[PDB]
Amino acid sequence: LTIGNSTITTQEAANIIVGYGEWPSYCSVNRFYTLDTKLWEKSSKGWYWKFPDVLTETGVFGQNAQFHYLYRSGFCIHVQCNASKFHQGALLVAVLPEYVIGTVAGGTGTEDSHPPYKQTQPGADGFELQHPYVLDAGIPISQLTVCPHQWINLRTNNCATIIVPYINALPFDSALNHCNFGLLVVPISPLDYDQGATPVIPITITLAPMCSEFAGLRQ
Amino acid sequence: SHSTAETTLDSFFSRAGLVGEIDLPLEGTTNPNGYANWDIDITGYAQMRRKVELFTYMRFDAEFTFVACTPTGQVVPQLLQYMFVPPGAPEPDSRESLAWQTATNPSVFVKLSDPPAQVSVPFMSPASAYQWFYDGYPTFGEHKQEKDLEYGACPNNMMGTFSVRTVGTSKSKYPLVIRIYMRMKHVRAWIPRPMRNQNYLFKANPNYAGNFIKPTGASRTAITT
Amino acid sequence: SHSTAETTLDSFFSRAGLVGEIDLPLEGTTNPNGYANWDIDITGYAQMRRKVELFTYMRFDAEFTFVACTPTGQVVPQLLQYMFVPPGAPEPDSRESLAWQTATNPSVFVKLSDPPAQVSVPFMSPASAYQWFYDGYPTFGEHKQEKDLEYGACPNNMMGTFSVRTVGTSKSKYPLVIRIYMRMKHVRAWIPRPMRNQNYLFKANPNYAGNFIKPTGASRTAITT
Amino acid sequence: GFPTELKPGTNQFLTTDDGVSAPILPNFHPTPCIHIPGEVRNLLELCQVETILEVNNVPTNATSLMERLRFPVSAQAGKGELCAVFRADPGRSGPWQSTLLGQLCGYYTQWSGSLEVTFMFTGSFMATGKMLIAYTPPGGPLPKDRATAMLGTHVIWDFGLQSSVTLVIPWISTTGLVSIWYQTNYVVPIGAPNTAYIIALAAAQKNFTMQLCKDASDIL
Amino acid sequence: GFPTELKPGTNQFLTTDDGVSAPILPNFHPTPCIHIPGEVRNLLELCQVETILEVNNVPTNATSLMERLRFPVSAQAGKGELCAVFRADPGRSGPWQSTLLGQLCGYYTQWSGSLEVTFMFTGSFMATGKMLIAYTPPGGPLPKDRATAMLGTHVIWDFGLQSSVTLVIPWISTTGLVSIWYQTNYVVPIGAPNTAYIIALAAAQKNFTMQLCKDASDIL
Repeated sequence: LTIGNSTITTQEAANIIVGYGEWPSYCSVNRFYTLDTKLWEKSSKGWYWKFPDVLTETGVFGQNAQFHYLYRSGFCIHVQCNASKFHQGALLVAVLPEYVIGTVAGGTGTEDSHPPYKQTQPGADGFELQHPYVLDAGIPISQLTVCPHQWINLRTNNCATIIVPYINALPFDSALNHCNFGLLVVPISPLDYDQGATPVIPITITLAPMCSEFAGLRQ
Repeated sequence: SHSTAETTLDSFFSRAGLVGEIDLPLEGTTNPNGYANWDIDITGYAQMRRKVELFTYMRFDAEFTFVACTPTGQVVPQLLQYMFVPPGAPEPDSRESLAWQTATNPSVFVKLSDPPAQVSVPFMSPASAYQWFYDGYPTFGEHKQEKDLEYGACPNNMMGTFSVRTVGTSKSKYPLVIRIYMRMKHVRAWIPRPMRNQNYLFKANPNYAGNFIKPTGASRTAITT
Repeated sequence: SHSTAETTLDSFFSRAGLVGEIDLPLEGTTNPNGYANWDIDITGYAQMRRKVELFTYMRFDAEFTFVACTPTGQVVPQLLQYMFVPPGAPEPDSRESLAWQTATNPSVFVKLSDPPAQVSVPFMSPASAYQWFYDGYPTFGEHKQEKDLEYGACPNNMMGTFSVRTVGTSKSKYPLVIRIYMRMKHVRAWIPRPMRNQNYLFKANPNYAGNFIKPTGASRTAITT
Repeated sequence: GFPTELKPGTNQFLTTDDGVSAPILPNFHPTPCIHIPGEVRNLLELCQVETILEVNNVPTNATSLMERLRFPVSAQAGKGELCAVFRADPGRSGPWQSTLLGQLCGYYTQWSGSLEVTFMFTGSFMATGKMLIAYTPPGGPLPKDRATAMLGTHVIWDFGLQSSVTLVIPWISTTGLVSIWYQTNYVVPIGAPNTAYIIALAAAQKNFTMQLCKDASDIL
Repeated sequence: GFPTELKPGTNQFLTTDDGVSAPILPNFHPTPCIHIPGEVRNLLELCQVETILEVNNVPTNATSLMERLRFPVSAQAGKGELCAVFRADPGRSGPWQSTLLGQLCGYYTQWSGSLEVTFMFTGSFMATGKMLIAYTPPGGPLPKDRATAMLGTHVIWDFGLQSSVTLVIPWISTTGLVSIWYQTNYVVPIGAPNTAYIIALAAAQKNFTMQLCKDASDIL
């Protein structure tokens, strides 16, 4: 499962958390996806990601998933945050189903045309929340915990896992046509550290879907 | 509790209230053609709208009633029409339109002197459940660059249309004021969604404005009681 | 499908729509005698007509209703009459005709202030099933050269006649506008017939005109998408 | 008289009602029902019958309608595209409003299921050649040549069989495209006609059905 | 027709009525019901979910909302009072209208039952200290110091446990008060941050329920 010399050092003591006590379902695999490391700063406000459209560029099978229409898999999402024993900080990880991105309509006139392609495409790196209190969507940040989530504390843990099945708007679902979900990471208490210490906190997220489907049609 | 009937989701949604307000004056400019139309906009009223975003996937039916009254509240001998317009069917365009006599469009003859009549419509959504948020494009067509005629009225979300007309070649003699009420019998939701609390800017689009207010600011300081 | 009730032939014919339109103005020339008549012409409206030729042999019942209204749509204190005329019975000829008081002709006294009443007629055809096309002579008589009095109204196909009258020696004081609706309860067909698609020329005779149009011409060429 | 008050809305008159009325003739006896060889049950079995389909629509003259319903084939054209049937959507205008299936679906709003088509060839007994049937799924771009279409679900025509060639669409619900391409050149023996004409048939599968009625009428 | 006269008040129209109406479409067949992983039964289980609570409300700037939901702690303050959570009444304005429990109770008039809260600490791994949780019953005067509050039901915080500290209110139905006090000074090892921030969680117990609905709406 190595691409030449890709044998990373991984943790063996993950904290197993189940989602609703329900494992995923059948039709209605060992490749571990790797994303670029995220830097957490004192003034940082949190990030967000959109799947599966942005996911089709980081994964080895994700790159091929650009051409795959349907999905049939179970999601084991691993979020990893390594830090020293004398660092301070707190992070929240959660999944918001049907997470509609809130566009911002400023200016003197409160009216805008169809959403611009610049806002729709933040890239494969991810984007920053303009006003993270409302998740840039007018949705209060106080209420995220009703949805599945996990508490990450530097003094307590260094990793977490989330397992979620496929929930879609229709019994017959399209992954390349309908946006499924997204991940939200936001700091609650700003990170603090002593003067001269390491000011960058690494963040890595790992997921391992099973497989997708090609589909196809002709006239 | 033991008597939890009044606390269920049905009871949490069991209330008939104001939904529509359409006026048909004898003479004016709001409707100089003798008829009007109303689109079902539950999201129009922030009172009933704020309830639904508590969940994302939901199913509900409805029943509708009509009341005819003068500005003073008198009763006059005339009849008014009501019909449900499915998304496929075309809306009326004139008072003498051919759509009034269409057989496939259900319509009822009602005398307003009779105390108000009420009708209900069952589940018309082609999908399994309603979705108040469609994470994608408003149009279901294959084109993503033009201003399609199907924009705004997509078959996957729209739930019908109503029209009102006074039938009769002889001219109507009385002014009309019409009020509309609706209520649900069966309501069922699946997944909760965090509640929408901040101020709204548009009538049906969750876009918001840059002036930030907080829901509460009563408490001054932590030390203060 | 599993819920195929809405897709059956009954549902394919389950709709009440416009069938008849007869006006009785207070003064005019359309009916200067105070009464009118209506023959049941389902083939008159191409909407409902085009449905029936999909089959050749068919059986159907019907129910009928009446609505009385002013040109403005007001309600007035008067009564109107409706009676079914079997083919054997004679039609009324004058307002003071003796046919109104005939006992064998069923008639009903109705107040129009009462919300509209509806009546139904069962299977009156002497034959086993209706035939919209009679491959022969319109008359059932033994003569095939003259203009017989039975031409047009043959006992094998006609399904009745209605008449309208306002009873009372005192003169009527109000104008009348009358609208007629019909619907079927039991419908049953045996043999399909190819659908009639091209333009119609006559109101009840399938003869057509020499100017040929095609039902569709949207597609330009085979190579063109 | 008996103590009970009906809720308001007693005399509402809607067409959908399942109401029964007193007969105008309470003493007439209906004619006995007979057995007729013809019989109709639903709209599904009527959709299960085969009917012809049309492709070419170039000429419009009154004495020229017949060459519309069929499309020609010639040996000069080779390694290319002969005819491209329009987008697969029976309700809308295009190919299918000519046949019975689309017109009956015209009285309905939405439908779902699977569709199948069969093809018949009208060449000479001494003729031979190769033909290709191309189907592309919705969403995918337009086909370029025989190679691109061959990647997807395609049907290859053999002239060892007369009309055994048939296609089945697994699902239809923006619209799919089907086209015909020249896999090889058309070869004909000497002393035989140099061209032929092609016809096709279509029908509906078992799982095809409609959901909601529509008030649609065009003429008159 | 049948002899029975309904008592007066036949056509009264009240919203609460359990009336059933004739469908506008008597022939349509509804779409089949599917199974969805999400499912909702009542408002009680939705109250049984945990959500954050807020204490500090000094700053009001748009880019300054986050430090409201949490309150700071410093080693300089000792043997005193850090934060006093406002009066315990979820329906009214104060702490609880930010969380889900109070807002849903906002659609109701009166409620009864028991409430519980849990506390989480976000200090460094090398830090230690002692903390006190104070609850006073309604009616009783305001607390003066740690000694007066210690007489009643109090919870003592241990840093040998991370977030095992929790409080349960036996009954709530003018309003009770809860406060936080410094049992001992905050001591920190050298080379570690000199201050931290504190967050808390809240939820509803099994026996918590509402009785009567209220027509309450604020925006818009």
